[PDB]
Amino acid sequence: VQLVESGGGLIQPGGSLRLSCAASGVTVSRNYMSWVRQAPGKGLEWVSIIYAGGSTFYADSVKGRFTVSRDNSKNTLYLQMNSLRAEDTAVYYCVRDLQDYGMDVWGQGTTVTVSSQLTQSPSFLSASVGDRVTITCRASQGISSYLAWYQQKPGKAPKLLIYAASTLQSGVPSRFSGRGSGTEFTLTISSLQPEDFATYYCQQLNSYPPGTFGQGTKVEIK
Amino acid sequence: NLCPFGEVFNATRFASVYAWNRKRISNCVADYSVLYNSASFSTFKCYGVSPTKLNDLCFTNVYADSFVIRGDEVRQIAPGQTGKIADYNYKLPDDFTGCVIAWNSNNLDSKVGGNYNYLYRLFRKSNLKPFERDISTEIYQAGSTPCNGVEGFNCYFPLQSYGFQPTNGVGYQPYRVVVLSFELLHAPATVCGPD
Ligand SMILES: *[C@@H]1O[C@H](CO)[C@@H](O)[C@H](O)[C@H]1NC(C)=O
Repeated sequence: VQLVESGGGLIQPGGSLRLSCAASGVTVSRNYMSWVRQAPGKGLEWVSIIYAGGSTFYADSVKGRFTVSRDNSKNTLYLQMNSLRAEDTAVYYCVRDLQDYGMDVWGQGTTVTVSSQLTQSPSFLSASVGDRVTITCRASQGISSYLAWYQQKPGKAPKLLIYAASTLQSGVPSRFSGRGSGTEFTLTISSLQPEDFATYYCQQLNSYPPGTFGQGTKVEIK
Repeated sequence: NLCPFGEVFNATRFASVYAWNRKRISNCVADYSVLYNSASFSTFKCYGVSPTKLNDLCFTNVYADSFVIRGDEVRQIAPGQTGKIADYNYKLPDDFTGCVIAWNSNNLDSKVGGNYNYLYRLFRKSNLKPFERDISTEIYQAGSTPCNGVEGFNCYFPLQSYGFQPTNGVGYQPYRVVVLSFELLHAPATVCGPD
């Protein structure tokens, strides 16, 4: 199972690019498929989604300029990017979107450079191997258990840890747990390991507007 | 006799939207103004007809479709909309004649710790045609390998429960919805407004 993005590059404002996402192991035309981007040093921003039945939706920041589409015979997702702005600079990830069950499959991303609510606490955390670490995510309204958690190691795509606030994603180590219902949610790592130093994001599932992410908590050494 | 709107609007429980209920109303006097004048309904939107003219019209039959969805999804119960509800659960036609009535039902349909009885279809391959009803529960194949009735990776039960808790924000709270539609045939009219 993999998603392979391509089509990024270095361009000046006003230009156009087309991103492609070649899928294997999931069928693009049978899935919700989203584009999520991340500006350098910033958090995750949902960009667009295409439904299996054909409906498309866009973030306000890209409406009128970006178009998501697919080719079933090529099992490939596309993002046509016109009228590019400096602030569209980001790594663009292709994701398979399971809605209530989080975004479980992520590509490696393609880099686009254009050049001439959920609140997480803390924003930065220093810890040691073996520490018990907890990160909090607070919603602006009651959202029941509609929350997911992601881990993003430096240089890598995010990885789904938990969906439905407390359900451990298959294959994820048991030292990760999530709790909370309503407005306050916490991710706990029971015994922090060297590979666990990363940035963690919460996501409000089935949100309006779509794809609401917290700003991230960076867990660093010492 | 008066049309049995109370059976629809005041039912103890409503249907899940994927299995939306249709009630035929016939051979009775309908006073629509009593509905339209009610302070109970936060949505009362008619299409192809004006609410204040309904009491003057006679129909062959009237139909009431009813179900529960999230507050944020009520906007999908309208002509020309898209989203999980319009696409995969309950679809109105682009040029619709009828009325959409909705009200917040948090006091009835949420439960502390969650009411999970109300479901919606989350996974479907294509959009519904207008007024189509899909109550199938086949395991949904999201990849190239067939599921053969076994859930797992890329093999999803197609329905999902809403999580209705009383502390939900209004957009995540349950709303009860009644869609009135009207039928006119070369047949005797059986539902008229009051004399
Ligand atoms: C539902 O019940 C209330 C309270 O008894 C009543 O006032 C209202 O008319 C009923 N609705 C309908 C459509 O009959």
